[PDB]
Amino acid sequence: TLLNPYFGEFGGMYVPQILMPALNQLEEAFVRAQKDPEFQAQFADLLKNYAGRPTALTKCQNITAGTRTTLYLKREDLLHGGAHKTNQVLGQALLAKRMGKSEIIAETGAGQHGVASALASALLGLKCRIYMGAKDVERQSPNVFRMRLMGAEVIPVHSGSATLKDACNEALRDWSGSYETAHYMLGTAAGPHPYPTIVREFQRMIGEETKAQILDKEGRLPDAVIACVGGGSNAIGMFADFINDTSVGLIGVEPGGHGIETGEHGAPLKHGRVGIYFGMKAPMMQTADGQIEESYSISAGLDFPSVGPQHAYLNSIGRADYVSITDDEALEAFKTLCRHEGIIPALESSHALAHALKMMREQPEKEQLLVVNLSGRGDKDIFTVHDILKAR
Amino acid sequence: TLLNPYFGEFGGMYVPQILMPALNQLEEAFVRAQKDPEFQAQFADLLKNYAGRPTALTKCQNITAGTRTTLYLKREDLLHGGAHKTNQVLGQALLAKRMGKSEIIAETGAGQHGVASALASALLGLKCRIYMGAKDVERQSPNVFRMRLMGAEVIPVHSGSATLKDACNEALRDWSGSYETAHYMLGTAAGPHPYPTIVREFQRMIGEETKAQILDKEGRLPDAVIACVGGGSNAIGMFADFINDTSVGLIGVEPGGHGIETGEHGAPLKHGRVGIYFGMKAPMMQTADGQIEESYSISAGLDFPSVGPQHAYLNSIGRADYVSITDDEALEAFKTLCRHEGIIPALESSHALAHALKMMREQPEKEQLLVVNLSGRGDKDIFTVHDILKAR
Amino acid sequence: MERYENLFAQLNDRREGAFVPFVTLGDPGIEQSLKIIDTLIDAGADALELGVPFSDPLADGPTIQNANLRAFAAGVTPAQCFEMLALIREKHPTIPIGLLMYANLVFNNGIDAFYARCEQVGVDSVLVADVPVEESAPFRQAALRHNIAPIFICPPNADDDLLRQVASYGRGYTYLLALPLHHLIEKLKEYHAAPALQGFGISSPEQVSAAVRAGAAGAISGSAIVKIIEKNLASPKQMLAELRSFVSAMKAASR
Amino acid sequence: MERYENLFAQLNDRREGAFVPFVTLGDPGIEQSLKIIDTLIDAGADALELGVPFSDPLADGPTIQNANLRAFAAGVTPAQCFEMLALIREKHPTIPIGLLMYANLVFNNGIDAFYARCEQVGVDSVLVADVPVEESAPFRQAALRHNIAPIFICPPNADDDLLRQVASYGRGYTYLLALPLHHLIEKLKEYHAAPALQGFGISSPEQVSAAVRAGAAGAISGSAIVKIIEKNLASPKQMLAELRSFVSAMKAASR
Ligand SMILES: *Cc1c(COP(=O)(O)O)cnc(C)c1O
Ligand SMILES: *Cc1c(COP(=O)(O)O)cnc(C)c1O
Ligand code: NA
Ligand code: NA
Repeated sequence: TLLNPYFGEFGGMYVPQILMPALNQLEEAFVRAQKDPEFQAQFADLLKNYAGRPTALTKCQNITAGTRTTLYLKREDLLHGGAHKTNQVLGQALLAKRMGKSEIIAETGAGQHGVASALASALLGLKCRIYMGAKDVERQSPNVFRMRLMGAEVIPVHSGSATLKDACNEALRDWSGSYETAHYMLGTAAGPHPYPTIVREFQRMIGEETKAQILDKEGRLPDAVIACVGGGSNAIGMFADFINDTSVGLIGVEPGGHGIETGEHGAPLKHGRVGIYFGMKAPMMQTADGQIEESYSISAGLDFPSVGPQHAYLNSIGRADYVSITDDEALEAFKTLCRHEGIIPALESSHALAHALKMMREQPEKEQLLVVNLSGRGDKDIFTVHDILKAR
Repeated sequence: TLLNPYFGEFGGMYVPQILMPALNQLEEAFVRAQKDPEFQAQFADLLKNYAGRPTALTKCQNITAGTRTTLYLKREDLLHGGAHKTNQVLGQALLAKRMGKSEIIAETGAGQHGVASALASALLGLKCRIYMGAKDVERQSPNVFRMRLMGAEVIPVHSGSATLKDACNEALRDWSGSYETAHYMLGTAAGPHPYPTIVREFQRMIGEETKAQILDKEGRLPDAVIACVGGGSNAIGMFADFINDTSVGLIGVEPGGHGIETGEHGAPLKHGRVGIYFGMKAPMMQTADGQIEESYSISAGLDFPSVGPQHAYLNSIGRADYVSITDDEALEAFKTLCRHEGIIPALESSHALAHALKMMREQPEKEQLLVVNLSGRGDKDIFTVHDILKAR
Repeated sequence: MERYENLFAQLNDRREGAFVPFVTLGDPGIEQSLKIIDTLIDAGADALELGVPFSDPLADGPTIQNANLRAFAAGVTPAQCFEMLALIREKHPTIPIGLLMYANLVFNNGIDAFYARCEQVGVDSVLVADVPVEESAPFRQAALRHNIAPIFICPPNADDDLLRQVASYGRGYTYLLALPLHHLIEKLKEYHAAPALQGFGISSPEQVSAAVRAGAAGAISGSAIVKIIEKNLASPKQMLAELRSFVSAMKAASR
Repeated sequence: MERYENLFAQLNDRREGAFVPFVTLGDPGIEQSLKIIDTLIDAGADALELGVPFSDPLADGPTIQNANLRAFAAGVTPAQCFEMLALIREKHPTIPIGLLMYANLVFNNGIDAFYARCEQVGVDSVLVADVPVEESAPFRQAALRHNIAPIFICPPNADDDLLRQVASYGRGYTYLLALPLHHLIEKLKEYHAAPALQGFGISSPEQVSAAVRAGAAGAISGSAIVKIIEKNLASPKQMLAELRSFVSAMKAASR
């Protein structure tokens, strides 16, 4: 390989032999692209002229009242699509094209990745097929309509426990046979090399912009940058550019679900065991005898039963710290943002916010400059929050 | 008055004597504000740091294939809130504050104005009460949740045919008594002076940005700028800055509903008679013996049974042209944008797009540079479009 | 116009105040409405303030708002209102009749044409609820040309510039809705304003007497009457009875 | 490892190809599975390729995917698999037994420990479906230390660098899944690669014979067997009957 498939001990290419050629092809293309200024220019054009970059960095006004905390939000919720996923899906789409591909393959759970791949495909004129867990289909009707509306073919998968987990299998099976004409657009900074690396490089503008914005507004770097961790793209997007600024703390927040002690959570990085799944060796939710288990979170977007290998690594060496936030904590953070700043955040992003609120409330006289990555908007969540609250 | 309440013959202040003091106060404050560079700076800060301005101007890629039309979209759909309404609601909110007010009054139909006033209030720390037609309430549950979530008090009005029409009455009645502490945040560039003027000045950045963006990208002004007309704020927002560039055509699009000939439409400017309602003299939907009638459109956002007086004026003198687009035409424009550019537009904005598609299709070899104001995103509409299509 | 001048003169010799009830034309029915008006007059009403059902009374309360709905439901139209009006006049030649309108109903078929028909049916005054003095020119002039008294509301938040304008422009009477009210009546009299009638919340004899004593020339009973109709919407025979009494009471308290 | 070398030798003297059925351990039940394996062997199977139910077989098709679900539902666990394995060996001392695993099940309790237990129960080879040659170091070495033959898949899109690697690193046999297949067998033989067994879609005697003739040392019947089980999941007595026959057929066609 041209690049290192490993971050410390995590990463690698744990896939059937049949897929190595495809991965090797992809890495070659990405490397050439990276160096192609024309590529970089095209990418930058779309992000800006189509997606809406750079996103704003909002200084919270009411939420930190009575404390010495200054809270800023990276407005990824303002991105076309309403989530950070759009940035890399455009990069990947542009990449498939450079490789002379005309078909895209994707899988989805909550639906945001399906929607984002569908939109990238529609715009760049690619045929798009999306594998979906029939369980997720049933509960993500709205996302299915969006996808179809955009001319993406939605293939419902039932095999096993019709979910992302299984979605991924068919997606991978498909690609084995079609990699010649099709490109697999993986949803996060996970899976086999070079996806963890690619997805990162295509999400790193978040962090690069935050750095410039903060220096302009505060004239100093933040004390910490906080982001939620489903699979890890938004997080590494944010973190990437600050890794060498050792004075800046990196905090990734995993879904605590009902609470760790209950077992019903989605925090493999801190509460799981390293294993081999999805073509990578990383921490995951698995049974004692090695069967991969499901994550749990009020937010469907944080349902990845494992985590990107770069994160597992950053943790290992102590460069970044990982914490968990429960359903209940996320929900209060949700409501608090609405009420005080009139911003409806994704229940995903609420996990990062909830943690920052914790920092502030516990040590109210501690002076600290924080930045929370508001990865998405919560429009998609009002029904959930609704039926939770009414129920209560 | 400090300013002219009239545009040709349309406009004026047709309100009970009791409200003149409030209107006079408001106009004085707006005039001082306009001249206050500190005011301008504060406003500009919020628009940019909180709302996300300037919005992008996207060049369509696939939709104009096989024609000599170049189609650009003013991405107001990318504004925090997902509609253009946010710009003026912030201006008005900032204004109430300058006048030492601490309460806001608003009314809503579809709910977008309620939501926008609620968000502006939450952020600037104002008490907010929103009058809503119980008919609209019942069908705008989601918007009601958003509003409540944001700490706005939602007062359901039943009086008459529980709708905007009646909402406005209670809103106005409330203000008569409370104008001392409260400010009425009217939803469009209509009603009594100085609202038509205020709302315009607070929406004019759309047009000013479009002008700069287009000169940068094409090095020439557009042939025409197209926007939908519910009440007229997005339209005048777009038009305002191009009024003196006589070479630029101004096209406002009114909802044709089921079709003019059916009577079931919402196009008063072209198919109604001037009258006196909502404190202004303008074209409106009225019966033969003068009773004000309801508008009709698939899009609830275009339901204002009258129109801003500046529009009626621009028409009169032939500076701007007004056309209508039917439900069916809007729906196809909806679907077409999804499919080819992977953008989900508001059913409102679809009326402007549908018209531009018409121009292009009818005269495919006619070279023209068009700009459509994409006033909002269609997330709020997928259920409507859904149940329409499935039904079909 | 003449009728008001006549009324206020007679009232003076008898040193009493005017009692003016408000009602919605055609509420709850046309014949029921006509029957109601005949009672109000017989019961002692000095004048009448009549409303024409309008779709959007952004200047009225739920009480009046509901009156309109009833009329509409009854099938009342402006046109039908004018028929009723010719009829009321036919039987009651001296009673001053004022109309409470909304600017659209007046503007509809041309302003002048509106006042023309008023004069024709024998209407004395017209109050356009949504036309401030600032926008009254056309309405005023048209009213005066057809010998119709243009009534204007004098609000609580009324300043001096407004006071002078209302005094100059109005006729028949002044519709009285901070400022020591005693000073209001004072300032008006000083400006030679048309006799002021107290309109805000006059629902008890106590209030009629007060108004008079305060210097008002009488009082308009804004919605108290509409209430009775509503309360007894159920039973008509009692709707009238309740009406007779209430009016007789309010009237007695004006002397 | 030894068993394969023995098998392929004997096969040669009798100038015939090896017939290797694939089955899922514990599908559809433990005793049913054991009963099935005894039939396959009795019916003529030269070797066995056994699968351990895994939660995420991103390398298997619906046929095998469904097999796992059945096992899981049956209550099968890796631990139970190893018990079955000791049992199979106990009754059939000479038959080569290969395992089809997923990297996690191997990595779970330490790699070495995994192969240790294989050797202990008398397993001859192991195929880790999701470990390409590029990442096989640890698995390979551990296999060799416990005298376990590490099986590697040779794909259709296999280049020359891969061919050389698969030849060097593998033992027991080569799992054969553009390139004139005849040249594949050729190149392998040339590189001194372990005997190649044809694995892609071998479901009819016609195919067995072809493979042999093409130069393959035999053929693996990937899912044809799993199908029969499924088809007769309903009736067991016929599940076996159908099994016996199918195998007898495939075997006859190897000679
Ligand atoms: C999908 C999603 C996430 C989770 O994904 P990552 O790969 O962990 O970054 C978080 N937030 C939003 C708004 C999302 O859509
Ligand atoms: C409210 C709305 C409109 C209609 O309002 P105008 O006052 O006519 O500009 C149009 N588009 C969107 C997206 C809206 O929310
Ligand atoms: Na995770
Ligand atoms: Na309209």
